[PDB]
Amino acid sequence: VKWECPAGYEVKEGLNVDFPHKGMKRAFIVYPAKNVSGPAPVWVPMTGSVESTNDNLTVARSGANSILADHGYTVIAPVRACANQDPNIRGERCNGPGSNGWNWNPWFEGRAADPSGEHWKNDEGPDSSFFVAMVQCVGTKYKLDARRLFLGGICSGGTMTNRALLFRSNFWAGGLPISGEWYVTSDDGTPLSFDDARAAVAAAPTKIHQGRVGPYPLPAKVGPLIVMTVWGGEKDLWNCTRPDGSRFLCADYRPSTQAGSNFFSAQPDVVHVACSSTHGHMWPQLNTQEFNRWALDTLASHPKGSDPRSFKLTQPPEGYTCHVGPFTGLYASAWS
Repeated sequence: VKWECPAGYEVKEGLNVDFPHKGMKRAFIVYPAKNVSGPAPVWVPMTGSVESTNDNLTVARSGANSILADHGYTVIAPVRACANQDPNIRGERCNGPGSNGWNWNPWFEGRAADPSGEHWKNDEGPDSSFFVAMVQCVGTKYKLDARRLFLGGICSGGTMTNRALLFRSNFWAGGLPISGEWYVTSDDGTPLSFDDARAAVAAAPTKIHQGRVGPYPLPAKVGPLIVMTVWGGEKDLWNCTRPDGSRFLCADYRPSTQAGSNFFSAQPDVVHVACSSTHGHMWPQLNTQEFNRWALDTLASHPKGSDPRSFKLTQPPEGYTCHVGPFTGLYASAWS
């Protein structure tokens, strides 16, 4: 990691706007760590399709992620490009299909199913690179621990966490993709419909599946990481909204959390923790702050470059079941 900012950019505590990156003007909010001397671990929380960044940071039911600063983490929270730097935008002009080859508009988190997405098969996209520039700039003002830079998020922010970990595994120390997509494809990269992607994982639940969330093909080896993937149970599903207001199922997080866990668990320098809860498709609801504390401290216990054999999982809060390895309670096993 290199600490540097766009020339003349003056980072500040709180809201930062007009940060220049790849021709766009971006914004992000900084909450410096409390009760910490020396470099602090970093948490980069990302909202989803409808909650605002302010909701994700300050509303309890949305995770109140800014409270992690009171827990000793410097929180650096990006605003979605579609929100035009307004951290209060919720779903307006954000909650819907993407443009310019992107699948979904909240974040540049997956290539589209049509040929316009081809270019994103091997270019991380402007959000993955923005986050790296953002953290590198904040680190010129606040002391950040370069071995403990973590990002994470819910829904589309979870999908973005997955993309960022696959393209920038030599920067981040790990992440927390909560109910994010994988956009499972065939091995040859062919995009699959929601239905066909869902069936592919059910038919081969322990295999590594390619997906539009990441590089095509997925990398043979990624940098050292700890990744904690969270599934919200039977109701962890998303219904899209048509132009006419009607709703329809368009994402099921059982196959995407399984697929992510298969890929990350197979990686030799990655500790993968699979966590299950029953809250559905939203920020973890049972003992929310206890979960945020447990999850970030778990990630922080595996600083970048740590030996996976040295990792020791502690019990999560009531309402969660977690273990090291791929998910196992989502599909019936072969031997069964």
